Amino acid sequence: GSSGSSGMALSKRELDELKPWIEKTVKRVLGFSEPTVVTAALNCVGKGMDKKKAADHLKPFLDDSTLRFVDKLFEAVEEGRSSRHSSGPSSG
Repeated sequence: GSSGSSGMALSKRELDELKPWIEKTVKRVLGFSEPTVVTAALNCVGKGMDKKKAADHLKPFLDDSTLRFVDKLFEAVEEGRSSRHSSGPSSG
């Protein structure tokens, strides 16, 4: 099935794929794209942060475009990544 919210955390490479996936989105969400936001996002998902927490981190970077944004971000992890780590259970 699926997992909850404990603290998955993505690796340098794992997020690397999101970098180009968030840099483009942030532009569609705001229409101009902000550099300070792209990072504030990569960190959130990378730190297993929660919509509640992440938002606060994207507040000063989006504020009006936080909840709406973070929403697509949290769902991006499964969008940009899609699949890769399944065959071989090893949580550490």
